[PDB]
Amino acid sequence: SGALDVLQMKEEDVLKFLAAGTHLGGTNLDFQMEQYIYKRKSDGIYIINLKRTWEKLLLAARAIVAIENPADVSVISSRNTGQRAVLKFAAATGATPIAGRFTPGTFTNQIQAAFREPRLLVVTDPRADHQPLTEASYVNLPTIALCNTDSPLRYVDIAIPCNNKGAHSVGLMWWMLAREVLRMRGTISREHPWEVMPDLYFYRDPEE
Amino acid sequence: VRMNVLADALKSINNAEKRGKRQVLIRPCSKVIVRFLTVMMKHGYIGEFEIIDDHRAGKIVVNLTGRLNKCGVISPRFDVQLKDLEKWQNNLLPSRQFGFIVLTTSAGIMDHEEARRKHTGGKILGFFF
Amino acid sequence: GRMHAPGKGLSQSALPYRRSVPTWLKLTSDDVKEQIYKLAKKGLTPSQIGVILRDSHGVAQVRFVTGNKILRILKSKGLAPDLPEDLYHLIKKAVAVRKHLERNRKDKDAKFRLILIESRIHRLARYYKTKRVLPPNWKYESSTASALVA
Amino acid sequence: MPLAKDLLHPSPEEEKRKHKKKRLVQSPNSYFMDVKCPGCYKITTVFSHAQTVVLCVGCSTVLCQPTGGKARLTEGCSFRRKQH
Amino acid sequence: MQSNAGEFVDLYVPRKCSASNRIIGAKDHASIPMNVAEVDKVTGRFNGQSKTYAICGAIRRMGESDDSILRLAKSHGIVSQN
RNA sequence: GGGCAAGUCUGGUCGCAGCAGCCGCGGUAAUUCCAGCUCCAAUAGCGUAUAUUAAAGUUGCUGCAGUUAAAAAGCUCGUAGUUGGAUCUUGAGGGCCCGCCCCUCGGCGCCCCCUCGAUGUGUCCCGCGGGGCCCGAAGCGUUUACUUUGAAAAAAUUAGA
RNA sequence: AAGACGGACCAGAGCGAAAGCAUUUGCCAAGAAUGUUUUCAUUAAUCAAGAACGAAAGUCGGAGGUUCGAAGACGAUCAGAUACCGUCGUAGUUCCGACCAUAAACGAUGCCGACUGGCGAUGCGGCGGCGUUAUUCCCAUGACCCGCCGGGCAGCUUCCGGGAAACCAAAGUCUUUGGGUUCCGGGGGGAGUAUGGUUGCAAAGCUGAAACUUAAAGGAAUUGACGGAAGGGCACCACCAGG
RNA sequence: CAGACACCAUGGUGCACCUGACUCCUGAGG
Repeated sequence: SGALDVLQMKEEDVLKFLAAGTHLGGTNLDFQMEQYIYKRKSDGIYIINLKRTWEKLLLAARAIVAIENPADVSVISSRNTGQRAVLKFAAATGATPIAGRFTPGTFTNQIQAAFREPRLLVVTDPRADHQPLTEASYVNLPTIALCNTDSPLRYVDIAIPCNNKGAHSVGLMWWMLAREVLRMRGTISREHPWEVMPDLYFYRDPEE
Repeated sequence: VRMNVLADALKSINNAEKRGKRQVLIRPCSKVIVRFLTVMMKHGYIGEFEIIDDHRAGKIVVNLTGRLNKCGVISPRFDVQLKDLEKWQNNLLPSRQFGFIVLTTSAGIMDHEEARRKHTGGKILGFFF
Repeated sequence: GRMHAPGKGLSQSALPYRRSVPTWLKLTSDDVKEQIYKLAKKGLTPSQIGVILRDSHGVAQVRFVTGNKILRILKSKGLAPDLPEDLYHLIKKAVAVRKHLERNRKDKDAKFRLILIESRIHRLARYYKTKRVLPPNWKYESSTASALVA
Repeated sequence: MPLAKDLLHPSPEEEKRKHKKKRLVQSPNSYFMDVKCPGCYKITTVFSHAQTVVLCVGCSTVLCQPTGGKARLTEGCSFRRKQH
Repeated sequence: MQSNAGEFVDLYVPRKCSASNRIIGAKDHASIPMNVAEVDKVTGRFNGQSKTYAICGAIRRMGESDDSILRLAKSHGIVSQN
């Protein structure tokens, strides 16, 4: 677990969640995400349970920890909103970064113009990062992924409930992940939160 | 409607097990079903079960394990005089080192190893391994 | 499975586990037996008696007050309908279809339907004959079906 | 289902929404109730799915009206099962 | 796979699972475990000593795996906010 | 030549003669023919024809197929025929095993006779031997199929000492 | 006036055993689904014989023939047309009582039960809401929205599982082979022919061989070639404008 | 979518073909 009071959440997180529009979900009924759901908003739309979002995020974070090299976890986003997000994560945690197009075959193909060696994949939506998700299960790689109520759950080990499409939702979850892994093993230390704001993540946000 | 009850139960468990599902609702529930489940349970092939009581005919919820590979039914039942048991055992089991043929004998519903010791034959219910 | 109807659905109530219903006022044996006797005087079937007893009185079935059911009471008394209620109502439908068939000789549907109902009577009747609820020396007929319903 | 659940004491909202004979412990949810209703001056016991009307001496006619589902009732009423 | 009283036949002893109680065979794809780090608690900061769960081809292709891992992890402990 | 074990043979022929169960060769540079030579297989035996058996899950009891390859009756009712829901009770000994529970016999006993000890046509320990009646036991209550143990169950054959 | 016919509304929508079935209204009996602490208390599943129904044409006797129209006769078009195409028009279409008993009567998939997976519709019933609209003083109505539950026709997406594949939540739970029952097939042709029987007024319907012939008949997918099949381009060895 | 939409038949043949072992060997020296 860790030192323990702020790993049972705190108001600071609950404010960030609400702001980033995490809480709203899809309108498709569930059979694999159903457990996670707190309550259903009137006339469709599911309110995800922040308590569940926490525990899964921490279990994910913990799995990246106990590797003494953070490079062999590949952070993956093909979404525009999360290109900046993963780039900041890679600076911070020390992940090997994949922003924009994946380009098929880097965990496959003996003869190729690039090859990456991971041990764990972190995905932002496995219906946009579907190519890594399929490719990973041909070569025996576990995949964590940020899943909503209409994402595929096949070949995903650990799902993290969250909207995880667009806006600040993808950004915030990368920020909180980086903060979490640095707590256990980093230089934030002692299981207390980051001094970096989530705004360094998020999207580019069109510059005036 | 149902002209055998063993055949439905056995299938139900196997189909659950394929999924990884750890529950079934079998019915109509009979004395023979209970007896078959207990012998099966003892050897570790399935987990524990719980009989729910109704005035319809009863319903059993079996919590199963994947220590089983196949529970087949020999429907329609045949006589076994302990010199067709050998023929069955080579035919329909993968080795003689493991698996049980489960029969009903006048000395009780028993596995065929116990049958061999008693030298009491009867009617063959099914098998598992 | 149904070979007696082209249905697929259900046609029975769910029934409760318990031998006592409703357990807050189950009345007494006395009350409902009097009521049964008086209703059965008027020539009412067990079905009709069960319905009216259920809703108006605080009994549901009378199987939960005493181990007897409405038919059993009737049968032991010797005041009872002279054939089972279901068999009556089956015979009654086959009469009604037969009257409609007399009216219309181009109604192919009615001919088909009559056959089905008649077959249904025969299988039910066969069951009653074997278990001595009907005499084996009676048999269903156009002739006698009329006489029963009248 | 996520296809590995085992339920030995199932919640009474996923067993109470189902059809009457499809329940995992089968007893119907039907009950009796006492009806007070003001033009009747006696407390008439009525069946929730009465079918045919319940009527009483105290009322002219005002007690039930037939409906194929739950029996219709008129003005002030109460219900307590009691104990099914 | 033993023979006799406990003589070793066999080329190797395969991994098992506890999310469906089915062996991981023989060179199969989509078969990997999942080392979650322990944290020592109270003072924070990761201390060893991996908790490992074994995930088979079967569960993953039937899209079970997400829920399964939580059941396995919770039942033997330990994660904050349980 | 392939199936098929052993000729990318030599001469001769050239869709001719023949070969060829089947597939196919031969119409001019024939590894299938016709001879020679060499080699192969089985070996006092081998080839051939034919019936039948195996292979053949191509008759499918064990153990078939029927959307489209050969194959669900136009449809329903329905008798024979086949098949059929749930539900009844039997503690010690030794480190399981045994009898039990929610009158023809044996014999707990009662009465009889030669009587066995109080006694020597005969008792009050008892039916012990013959009896009757009648309990733990047992026909017990209403039948079985099944299965189990026996007998009855040709020699040769056959497995096999 | 006659005879015929009920568009658009009309849909992978309903009902009916199937064949089949759309103008209005009323009558007659019938069927399902649903709700149901009602009744009986095992009455059931499925099937030789036996029986009910059965589009179209044809056939028996009438009505009737508007419309359209197997045959016939005409005009074209074609090397050939007797066809398609135009015209004239017969039986027939329509209607009634009888025959007849077959259709690719196609979802090419026996019937009954159990079990195994996601999501959203829609006809219909019932139930629920500090939901909308609507009417009477508001209601109880009713149409609608959301949720829940049944039984319908289907769909969608899936290493759910099968299959030779096409496909297919059944064509799944089949070598790890076995729930119940029924029907039909055993290479292709000869052939639904021969022959005897049977039913029919007739036309026809049912049962149903052999000699001989022959190592392929067939299914599916793949790749080519080709199309007087559909979307395309490019060139004075093609056309255009012209020499 | 919302301008015009015609006759036309016939025709034959063979050989597509199947195994692994790097030297120009340097050649005055070697």
